[PDB]
Amino acid sequence: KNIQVVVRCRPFNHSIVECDPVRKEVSVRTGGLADKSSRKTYTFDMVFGASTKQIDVYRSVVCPILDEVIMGYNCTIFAYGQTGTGKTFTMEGERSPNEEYTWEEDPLAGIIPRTLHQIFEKLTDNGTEFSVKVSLLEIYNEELFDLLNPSSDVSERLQMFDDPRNKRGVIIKGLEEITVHNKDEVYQILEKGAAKRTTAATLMNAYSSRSHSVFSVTIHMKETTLVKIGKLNLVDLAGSENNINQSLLTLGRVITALVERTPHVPYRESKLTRILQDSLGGRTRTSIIATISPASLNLEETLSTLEYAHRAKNILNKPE
Amino acid sequence: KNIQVVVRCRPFNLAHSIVECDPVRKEVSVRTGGSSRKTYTFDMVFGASTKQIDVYRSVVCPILDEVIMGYNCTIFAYGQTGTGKTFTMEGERSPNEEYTWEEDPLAGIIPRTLHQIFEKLTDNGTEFSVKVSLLEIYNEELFDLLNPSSDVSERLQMFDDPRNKRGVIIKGLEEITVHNKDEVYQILEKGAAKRTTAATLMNAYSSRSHSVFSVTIHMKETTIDGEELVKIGKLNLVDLAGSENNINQSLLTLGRVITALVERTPHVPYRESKLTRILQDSLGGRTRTSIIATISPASLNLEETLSTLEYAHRAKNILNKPE
Ligand SMILES: CON(C)C(=O)N1N=C(c2cc(F)ccc2F)S[C@@]1(CCCN)c1ccccc1
Ligand SMILES: CON(C)C(=O)N1N=C(c2cc(F)ccc2F)S[C@@]1(CCCN)c1ccccc1
Ligand SMILES: Nc1ncnc2c1ncn2[C@@H]1O[C@H](COP(=O)(O)OP(=O)(O)O)[C@@H](O)[C@H]1O
Ligand SMILES: Nc1ncnc2c1ncn2[C@@H]1O[C@H](COP(=O)(O)OP(=O)(O)O)[C@@H](O)[C@H]1O
Ligand SMILES: [Mg+2]
Ligand SMILES: [Mg+2]
Repeated sequence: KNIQVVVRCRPFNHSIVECDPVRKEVSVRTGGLADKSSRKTYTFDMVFGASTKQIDVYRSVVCPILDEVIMGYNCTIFAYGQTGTGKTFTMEGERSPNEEYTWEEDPLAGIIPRTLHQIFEKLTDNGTEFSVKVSLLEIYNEELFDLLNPSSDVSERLQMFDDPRNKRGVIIKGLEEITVHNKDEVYQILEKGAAKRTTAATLMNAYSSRSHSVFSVTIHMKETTLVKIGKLNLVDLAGSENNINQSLLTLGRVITALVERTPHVPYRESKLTRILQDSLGGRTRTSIIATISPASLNLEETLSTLEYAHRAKNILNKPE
Repeated sequence: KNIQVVVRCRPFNLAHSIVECDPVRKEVSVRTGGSSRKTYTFDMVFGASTKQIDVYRSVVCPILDEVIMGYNCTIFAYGQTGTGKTFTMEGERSPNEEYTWEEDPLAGIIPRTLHQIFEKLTDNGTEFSVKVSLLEIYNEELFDLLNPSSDVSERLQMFDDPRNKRGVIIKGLEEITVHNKDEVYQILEKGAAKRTTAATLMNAYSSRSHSVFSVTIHMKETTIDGEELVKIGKLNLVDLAGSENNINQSLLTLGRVITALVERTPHVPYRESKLTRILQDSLGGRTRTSIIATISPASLNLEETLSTLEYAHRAKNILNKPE
């Protein structure tokens, strides 16, 4: 199964970006001043334009993937793109101003909170007893951080090792798995993460745009007609305008090596590609959401992102 | 009137305690050893079990009563990073969305203050407007953290006000109007969000910056005889930078000023930094001033807790002459 690549465009806070969902097409005014007429076009698996509310993203991109998680496959969603184009928005979201909605209902919620709420809804009183545990593992300067561990300072780095059993596997020493016992335990658990993020931003320069975040949901399920185990990793990558950059560089070379069928794929050259090894060229169903800004001020980065997302279409995975 | 100096001690985390606070004796005492200790006396002393409403009732309500009479006032939060300065002046949310913002027991001074201004001034005769500014000092550069237009990183300039002489004018600093109690939280949300950018753009912004949150209240009384009496009250809520920290110039200049004021030297170095120049009248001037020292109960912070208590204790001897 080829990696699916979705493009989403944010609204202005004179677009050079035109989206055609039905044609699955993105169009860019490249010539600006002299050449009003030239455009670049790329085709992707799906295309969402600037009026795409969150529920459109959740219904089309996530629900299908999460259903597959509920079967007991692995799945990953990456958000890729230039800083300020909506990666954190898409994977996490925001709160409607002035305490208008509860977190379960807020139309501005994104993938992570929308998922943890519906994991419980999809699986309650339908036979299956199940456990939900989450991890927030984050990479900065090729150093590993736990951002939901409650008895640790964020600044305590983790260690990573080869898993002897697996060969793509890594073991992270002391990565905390927090259990989510019910739907109304989520937001509380997300708030503890929110606060260490703030501490992390205080400890590390440009932490929010220079760090990679892997938010992982593990579901053990019991339905004797049978035990399934599905894992969904929610990856907020660092802005694609970037040791400080090593994971972002190596994600690049892995994707290249994979599609040009190059011999030695360098998963081991960076912690991000070691953790997410099975997501690039493995037994994981992987989706990439490329995010882009509609303003001519960002022409070169928008084009950089589209070229990157498009060359990633050709990676074959084998969800097993 | 001597400046009021209170010490508040935070509780531990989920991650030995060398701090014993005695409210009734208003004494905080710290184990220098472990047969050893140092003791200080303060105007008030709050222990790790002190709820926020106790801080607000004890420390702020008089201050605010005085603001409404038409005086200026400042409340400083001093202490080393991780002891509760931002806890004290802004607060936190009770977990799991349990209370609305107006009712949350974990709200701190600023949100509680903006709530009760409207409460205290409902139907009491006085007509009034509330405007707020969030001005911040970082690396001796000025920042507006509530201007809805303009990016955070757009720096402001400051000048001597020719009219006043302690005065400065800050060019392009925005005053946002709070028309009622239910416009507050929303306005703070814009603040909360520009803060997140600021931390992204500037190294350790949350601990190396000074934050001046100012509420000005224009008041109009009209007597039994028709005449209008106009009072103007201003409250500055100052979250100072961590006392363990050019990048340090305001924090360093505050120290020299406080020293200079308490050993009564003629030359106070107000204009050696933007913080002491902005807040010039709060140190040795006609402003009623309170300092809240924050300290940690852990032996691991022994050296800084002392440095803080010693710092706070010397500010007791600053005399102000309000209005
Ligand atoms: C109010 O405080 N909190 C905790 C939040 O607002 N959120 N929790 C999130 C979150 C935090 C993390 F640390 C890690 C991964 C995450 F998904 S998502 C987010 C949005 C904030 C992100 N900018 C949210 C939750 C629920 C509904 C709508 C938005
Ligand atoms: C995102 O939600 N918001 C906006 C908040 O939670 N708060 N607004 C704060 C705030 C932000 C500023 F930029 C400046 C001065 C301030 F006081 S106070 C605080 C929480 C403190 C840390 N933010 C709060 C509000 C209401 C009840 C209880 C606590
Ligand atoms: N699809 C969208 N709809 C509304 N606002 C958006 C959208 N995408 C991004 N934004 C806004 O743009 C700003 C940048 O979003 P952010 O998620 O921080 O980008 P990134 O994570 O790539 O740095 C935020 O204020 C966010 O509200
Ligand atoms: N009085 C208090 N009660 C409860 N928690 C506190 C208190 N003071 C500090 N904390 C906690 O300690 C940490 C440091 O708080 P903070 O105000 O950010 O410190 P500072 O701004 O002085 O560096 C936060 O987790 C906060 O919740
Ligand atoms: Mg982001
Ligand atoms: Mg702080």
